[PDB]
Amino acid sequence: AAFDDAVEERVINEEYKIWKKNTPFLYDLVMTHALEWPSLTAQWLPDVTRPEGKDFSIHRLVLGTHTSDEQNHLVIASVQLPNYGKIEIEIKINHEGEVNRARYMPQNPCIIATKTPSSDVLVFDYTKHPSKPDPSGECNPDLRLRGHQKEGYGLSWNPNLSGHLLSASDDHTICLWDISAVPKEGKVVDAKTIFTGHTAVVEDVSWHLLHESLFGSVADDQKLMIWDTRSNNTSKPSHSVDAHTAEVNCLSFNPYSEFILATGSADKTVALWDLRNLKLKLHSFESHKDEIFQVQWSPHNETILASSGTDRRLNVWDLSKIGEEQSPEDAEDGPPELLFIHGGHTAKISDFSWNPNEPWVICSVSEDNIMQVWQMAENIYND
Amino acid sequence: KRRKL
Repeated sequence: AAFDDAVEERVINEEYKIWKKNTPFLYDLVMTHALEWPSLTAQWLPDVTRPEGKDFSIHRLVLGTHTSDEQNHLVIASVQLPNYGKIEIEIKINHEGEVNRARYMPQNPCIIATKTPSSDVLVFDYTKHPSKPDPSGECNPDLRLRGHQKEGYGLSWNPNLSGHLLSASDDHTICLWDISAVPKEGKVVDAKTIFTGHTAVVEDVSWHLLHESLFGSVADDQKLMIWDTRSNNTSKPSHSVDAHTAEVNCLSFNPYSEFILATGSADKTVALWDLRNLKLKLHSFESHKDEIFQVQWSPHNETILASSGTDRRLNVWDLSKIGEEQSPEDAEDGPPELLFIHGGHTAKISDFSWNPNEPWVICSVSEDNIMQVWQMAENIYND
Repeated sequence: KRRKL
C-alpha cells in the first residue's frame, strides 16, 4: 500500500503535457535530449566556436554517466546553439564508478576534476586521452587525489590560485589539494589540508570568487561555514551560521556582489546571505515543493539565480523584485521574486549550468537521463 | 545526504 502514491507519476505526466503545450509561449529555445545514461553532473565549458558565416555557434558540456555496470565515462558533449541544432558526444573517457560531479579548472579548462564513488577525486586532462574509450575497461586518471574515506559531491577549483581544489565528502570533511606543482602523470596526491568543522555529511563547498583564501561549505548539520585558509585551526571556521531547518545541500557566491551568497536546502528554501553579517539571513526564497540540491547565480546578471532539486522543477529568481506589488491573482502563482518555473523535467534534476556565452541559456539534466538546453522567452526577463 | 537511483 506504499507504491500507490508513487504511481502518481500520473500527475507528473499530466503536468508535462501542459508544459510541452505551452513551450512556444514560455521559451525562446527548448532542446531535449535523452542521453545514453543519466548524467549526475553538467557544466558548460567556457569556450565557444562560431563557424564562418553560419547561423549557429558550437558549445560544449562536461557530462558524466551514471550506470550500475562497469562502463562509466566522463563525457564531453557539443551543442549547436543559434546566434523547439544538434547534440553530439565528442569524447568519452573511462571513469571508475559513476561520475558524481565533474568540474573544469578555470585556469585551464582541459583539466577536469571528478568525484567518484570510491572516495578519490580524479583529475583528467581530456586532451591526453583518445576520443574513444579504452576497451580494456581500465581507468587511467592523470592524477588521483587521496584524502577522503567516503564519496561526496562538493567540488570547487580556486579561480584565483591555480590548482587549489576543494572537495566535500560524506565523511564529514573537506579536502584541499594543491596540484599546481605536480606533473599530471598519474601520481597519487595526498590532501594538503583537511577541514573538520562539520559534524555531518558535507554536501557542498565553494571558493569565494575574489578572495583567494576564503571558501564556504554547507553540510547536513544545517550549517553554512566560512573558512579562511590563512587560519591555523582547521577544525573551526571563521564563521558558522545556523542556515536552515534541515540539510544544506548547495551554496553559490554571487559573481558580481562579493559579500553575497545563496544556499539551498532540504527545508525547500534558498537562503540569501551577506558575509558582512551572517547572523541575519537576507531573504528566504520559498516556492520549491521538495528538497533543493543545486543553486547557481546567473553569470550575466547580478540579481538572477536559479535553483533545482527533487521536485523536478528549476526555479529562476530575481532578487530585484523582492517586495514588488502583484495583483492578487498574479500573487497566486508565486512571490514577485520568482521569475520563472522550468517544468520540462519529469524526474529529479541532478545538476544544471548557466551557459556563460549565451545569456539565459541553461542546461539541466535529470535522473531519467534527459538533458534539456533551454531559454525562457525574452519577454519574461524584460518586463 | 544524496541517494543515487
